[PDB]
Amino acid sequence: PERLQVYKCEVCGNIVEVLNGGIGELVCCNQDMKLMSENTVDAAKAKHVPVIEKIDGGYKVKVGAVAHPMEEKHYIQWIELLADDKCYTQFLKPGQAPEAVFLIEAAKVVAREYCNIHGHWKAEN
Amino acid sequence: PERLQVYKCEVCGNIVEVLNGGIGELVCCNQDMKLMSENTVDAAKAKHVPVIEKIDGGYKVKVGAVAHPMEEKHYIQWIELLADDKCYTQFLKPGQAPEAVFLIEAAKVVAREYCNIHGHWKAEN
Ligand SMILES: [Ca+2]
Ligand SMILES: [Fe+3]
Ligand SMILES: [Fe+3]
Ligand SMILES: [Fe+3]
Ligand SMILES: [Fe+3]
Repeated sequence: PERLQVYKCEVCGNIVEVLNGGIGELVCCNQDMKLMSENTVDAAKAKHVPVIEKIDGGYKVKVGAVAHPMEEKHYIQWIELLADDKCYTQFLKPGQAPEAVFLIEAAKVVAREYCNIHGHWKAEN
Repeated sequence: PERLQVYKCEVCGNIVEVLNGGIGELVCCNQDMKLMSENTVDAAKAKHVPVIEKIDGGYKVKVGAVAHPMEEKHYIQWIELLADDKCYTQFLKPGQAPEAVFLIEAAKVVAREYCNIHGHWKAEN
Protein backbone atom coordinates (compact mmCIF):
# COMPACT_ATOMS: atom_id res chain seq x y z
CA PRO A 1 0.00 0.00 0.00
CA GLU A 2 1.03 3.58 -0.71
CA ARG A 3 -0.03 6.82 0.97
CA LEU A 4 -3.43 8.14 -0.15
CA GLN A 5 -4.58 4.85 -1.69
CA VAL A 6 -8.16 3.88 -0.87
CA TYR A 7 -9.06 0.25 -0.10
CA LYS A 8 -12.47 -1.38 0.33
CA CYS A 9 -13.44 -4.62 2.02
CA GLU A 10 -15.73 -6.56 -0.22
CA VAL A 11 -18.88 -7.73 1.59
CA CYS A 12 -18.09 -6.11 4.95
CA GLY A 13 -18.07 -2.53 3.65
CA ASN A 14 -15.09 -0.96 5.40
CA ILE A 15 -13.22 1.64 3.33
CA VAL A 16 -9.86 2.98 4.45
CA GLU A 17 -7.30 5.47 3.20
CA VAL A 18 -3.58 4.84 3.58
CA LEU A 19 -1.72 7.30 5.83
CA ASN A 20 1.56 5.40 5.88
CA GLY A 21 2.64 2.91 3.23
CA GLY A 22 4.02 -0.57 3.73
CA ILE A 23 4.51 -3.94 2.05
CA GLY A 24 1.80 -5.87 3.87
CA GLU A 25 -1.46 -6.74 2.15
CA LEU A 26 -4.57 -5.34 3.82
CA VAL A 27 -7.10 -8.11 4.53
CA CYS A 28 -10.74 -8.03 5.66
CA CYS A 29 -13.43 -10.57 5.83
CA ASN A 30 -11.31 -13.38 4.41
CA GLN A 31 -10.14 -11.59 1.27
CA ASP A 32 -7.55 -9.01 0.31
CA MET A 33 -9.03 -5.54 0.49
CA LYS A 34 -9.74 -4.14 -2.96
CA LEU A 35 -7.74 -1.17 -4.23
CA MET A 36 -10.25 1.42 -5.42
CA SER A 37 -8.23 2.78 -8.33
CA GLU A 38 -9.43 6.11 -9.73
CA ASN A 39 -11.33 6.39 -13.01
CA THR A 40 -11.38 2.66 -13.74
CA VAL A 41 -15.12 2.04 -13.33
CA ASP A 42 -17.40 1.92 -16.37
CA ALA A 43 -19.67 4.82 -15.38
CA ALA A 44 -20.65 8.23 -16.76
CA LYS A 45 -17.72 10.63 -16.49
CA ALA A 46 -20.09 13.59 -16.74
CA LYS A 47 -21.45 12.82 -13.27
CA HIS A 48 -18.35 11.28 -11.67
CA VAL A 49 -15.24 13.16 -12.76
CA PRO A 50 -14.62 16.02 -10.32
CA VAL A 51 -14.73 19.53 -11.81
CA ILE A 52 -12.27 21.97 -10.25
CA GLU A 53 -13.01 25.69 -10.08
CA LYS A 54 -10.43 28.14 -8.75
CA ILE A 55 -11.94 30.59 -6.28
CA ASP A 56 -10.67 33.29 -3.94
CA GLY A 57 -8.51 31.53 -1.38
CA GLY A 58 -8.87 28.01 -2.71
CA TYR A 59 -10.86 25.64 -4.89
CA LYS A 60 -14.48 24.63 -5.28
CA VAL A 61 -15.03 21.01 -6.34
CA LYS A 62 -18.24 19.81 -7.99
CA VAL A 63 -19.16 16.23 -8.86
CA GLY A 64 -19.38 16.44 -11.69
CA ALA A 65 -19.87 18.35 -14.95
CA VAL A 66 -23.45 17.21 -14.39
CA ALA A 67 -24.63 17.19 -10.77
CA HIS A 68 -24.37 13.66 -9.34
CA PRO A 69 -27.32 12.19 -7.40
CA MET A 70 -27.31 12.45 -3.61
CA GLU A 71 -29.89 9.80 -2.76
CA GLU A 72 -29.98 7.42 0.20
CA LYS A 73 -28.85 4.51 -1.99
CA HIS A 74 -26.69 6.41 -4.48
CA TYR A 75 -24.58 9.38 -3.46
CA ILE A 76 -21.08 10.85 -3.24
CA GLN A 77 -19.67 9.75 0.11
CA TRP A 78 -16.85 12.28 0.24
CA ILE A 79 -14.78 14.69 -1.82
CA GLU A 80 -11.07 15.22 -1.30
CA LEU A 81 -8.54 17.77 -2.46
CA LEU A 82 -4.92 16.64 -2.66
CA ALA A 83 -1.94 18.99 -2.88
CA ASP A 84 1.77 19.02 -2.02
CA ASP A 85 1.64 16.97 1.18
CA LYS A 86 -2.01 17.54 2.04
CA CYS A 87 -5.20 15.51 1.85
CA TYR A 88 -8.33 17.48 2.74
CA THR A 89 -11.47 15.37 3.07
CA GLN A 90 -15.06 16.58 3.12
CA PHE A 91 -17.61 13.90 4.06
CA LEU A 92 -21.09 14.06 2.54
CA LYS A 93 -24.47 12.42 3.07
CA PRO A 94 -27.70 12.00 1.07
CA GLY A 95 -29.57 15.29 0.79
CA GLN A 96 -26.46 17.45 0.52
CA ALA A 97 -24.95 18.90 -2.66
CA PRO A 98 -22.17 16.95 -4.47
CA GLU A 99 -19.86 19.87 -3.84
CA ALA A 100 -17.04 20.91 -1.51
CA VAL A 101 -14.95 24.02 -0.90
CA PHE A 102 -11.31 23.88 0.16
CA LEU A 103 -9.26 26.88 1.24
CA ILE A 104 -5.65 26.08 0.39
CA GLU A 105 -2.55 27.75 -1.03
CA ALA A 106 -1.62 25.32 -3.80
CA ALA A 107 -1.35 25.97 -7.53
CA LYS A 108 -1.45 22.28 -8.47
CA VAL A 109 -4.18 20.12 -6.95
CA VAL A 110 -5.96 16.82 -7.47
CA ALA A 111 -9.63 16.40 -6.61
CA ARG A 112 -11.11 13.01 -5.77
CA GLU A 113 -14.61 11.76 -5.02
CA TYR A 114 -16.03 8.40 -4.05
CA CYS A 115 -19.49 7.23 -5.13
CA ASN A 116 -20.98 4.41 -3.05
CA ILE A 117 -22.00 2.71 -6.29
CA HIS A 118 -19.55 3.81 -8.98
CA GLY A 119 -16.27 3.99 -7.09
CA HIS A 120 -13.28 6.30 -6.94
CA TRP A 121 -12.70 9.18 -9.40
CA LYS A 122 -10.20 12.02 -9.73
CA ALA A 123 -9.22 15.08 -11.75
CA GLU A 124 -6.40 17.62 -11.69
CA ASN A 125 -5.99 21.27 -12.65
CA PRO B 1 -14.36 0.00 12.63
CA GLU B 2 -15.60 3.58 12.86
CA ARG B 3 -14.99 6.63 10.68
CA LEU B 4 -11.66 8.38 11.24
CA GLN B 5 -10.20 5.70 13.50
CA VAL B 6 -6.53 5.01 12.76
CA TYR B 7 -5.19 1.45 12.52
CA LYS B 8 -1.63 0.21 12.18
CA CYS B 9 0.02 -3.05 11.16
CA GLU B 10 2.70 -3.63 13.78
CA VAL B 11 4.55 -5.83 11.30
CA CYS B 12 5.02 -3.94 8.02
CA GLY B 13 4.14 -0.40 9.07
CA ASN B 14 0.90 0.10 7.13
CA ILE B 15 -1.22 2.76 8.83
CA VAL B 16 -4.73 3.54 7.59
CA GLU B 17 -7.58 5.89 8.42
CA VAL B 18 -11.18 4.70 8.21
CA LEU B 19 -13.35 6.55 5.69
CA ASN B 20 -16.34 4.21 5.97
CA GLY B 21 -16.71 1.96 9.03
CA GLY B 22 -18.21 -1.41 8.10
CA ILE B 23 -18.33 -4.53 10.30
CA GLY B 24 -15.19 -6.39 9.30
CA GLU B 25 -11.98 -6.56 11.32
CA LEU B 26 -8.95 -5.07 9.56
CA VAL B 27 -6.09 -7.53 9.18
CA CYS B 28 -2.50 -7.26 7.97
CA CYS B 29 0.55 -9.54 8.08
CA ASN B 30 -1.42 -12.30 9.83
CA GLN B 31 -2.69 -10.21 12.74
CA ASP B 32 -5.45 -7.75 13.50
CA MET B 33 -4.39 -4.19 12.79
CA LYS B 34 -4.01 -2.21 16.00
CA LEU B 35 -6.48 0.55 16.79
CA MET B 36 -4.31 3.56 17.58
CA SER B 37 -6.43 5.20 20.27
CA GLU B 38 -5.63 8.85 21.00
CA ASN B 39 -3.71 9.78 24.15
CA THR B 40 -3.10 6.19 25.26
CA VAL B 41 0.67 5.81 24.87
CA ASP B 42 2.70 6.44 28.03
CA ALA B 43 4.55 9.48 26.69
CA ALA B 44 5.04 13.14 27.60
CA LYS B 45 1.92 15.21 26.94
CA ALA B 46 4.03 18.37 26.76
CA LYS B 47 5.44 17.35 23.38
CA HIS B 48 2.57 15.23 22.03
CA VAL B 49 -0.75 16.85 22.84
CA PRO B 50 -1.60 19.24 19.99
CA VAL B 51 -1.94 22.93 20.83
CA ILE B 52 -4.60 24.77 18.82
CA GLU B 53 -4.42 28.48 18.04
CA LYS B 54 -7.27 30.31 16.33
CA ILE B 55 -6.12 32.55 13.49
CA ASP B 56 -7.91 34.61 10.85
CA GLY B 57 -9.77 32.14 8.66
CA GLY B 58 -8.62 29.01 10.44
CA TYR B 59 -6.35 27.42 13.03
CA LYS B 60 -2.64 26.87 13.58
CA VAL B 61 -1.73 23.59 15.23
CA LYS B 62 1.55 23.02 17.07
CA VAL B 63 2.79 19.70 18.44
CA GLY B 64 2.92 20.28 21.24
CA ALA B 65 3.15 22.88 24.02
CA VAL B 66 6.86 22.20 23.69
CA ALA B 67 8.08 21.52 20.15
CA HIS B 68 8.23 17.79 19.44
CA PRO B 69 11.33 16.31 17.76
CA MET B 70 11.39 16.12 13.96
CA GLU B 71 14.29 13.73 13.38
CA GLU B 72 14.53 10.89 10.85
CA LYS B 73 13.81 8.25 13.50
CA HIS B 74 11.48 10.32 15.65
CA TYR B 75 9.05 12.84 14.23
CA ILE B 76 5.42 13.86 13.78
CA GLN B 77 4.23 12.13 10.61
CA TRP B 78 1.10 14.24 10.22
CA ILE B 79 -1.25 16.69 11.88
CA GLU B 80 -4.99 16.63 11.21
CA LEU B 81 -7.82 19.01 11.94
CA LEU B 82 -11.24 17.44 12.34
CA ALA B 83 -14.69 19.00 12.21
CA ASP B 84 -18.17 17.45 12.29
CA ASP B 85 -17.81 16.46 8.63
CA LYS B 86 -14.24 17.28 7.61
CA CYS B 87 -10.78 15.78 8.09
CA TYR B 88 -7.85 17.88 6.87
CA THR B 89 -4.54 16.04 6.89
CA GLN B 90 -1.15 17.72 6.72
CA PHE B 91 1.75 15.31 6.30
CA LEU B 92 5.16 16.36 7.57
CA LYS B 93 8.79 15.33 7.15
CA PRO B 94 11.85 15.30 9.41
CA GLY B 95 13.52 18.71 9.54
CA GLN B 96 10.26 20.64 9.48
CA ALA B 97 8.79 22.34 12.53
CA PRO B 98 5.97 20.29 14.10
CA GLU B 99 3.17 22.61 13.06
CA ALA B 100 0.43 23.02 10.49
CA VAL B 101 -2.00 25.70 9.36
CA PHE B 102 -5.56 24.93 8.32
CA LEU B 103 -7.91 27.45 6.73
CA ILE B 104 -11.40 26.36 7.66
CA GLU B 105 -14.77 27.70 8.76
CA ALA B 106 -15.61 25.64 11.84
CA ALA B 107 -16.19 26.85 15.40
CA LYS B 108 -15.42 23.50 17.05
CA VAL B 109 -12.37 21.51 15.95
CA VAL B 110 -10.32 18.53 17.03
CA ALA B 111 -6.62 18.44 16.22
CA ARG B 112 -4.77 15.14 15.99
CA GLU B 113 -1.14 14.19 15.46
CA TYR B 114 0.77 10.96 15.03
CA CYS B 115 4.30 10.41 16.30
CA ASN B 116 6.04 7.49 14.60
CA ILE B 117 7.30 6.39 18.02
CA HIS B 118 4.70 7.61 20.51
CA GLY B 119 1.49 7.16 18.57
CA HIS B 120 -1.78 9.03 18.20
CA TRP B 121 -2.74 12.13 20.21
CA LYS B 122 -5.58 14.65 20.09
CA ALA B 123 -6.90 17.85 21.62
CA GLU B 124 -9.93 20.05 21.01
CA ASN B 125 -10.42 23.81 20.96
CA1 LIG C 1 -7.91 13.72 5.15
FE1 LIG D 1 1.23 -5.55 7.51
FE1 LIG E 1 -22.73 7.32 -9.30
FE1 LIG F 1 -14.67 -6.71 5.83
FE1 LIG G 1 7.40 11.43 20.36
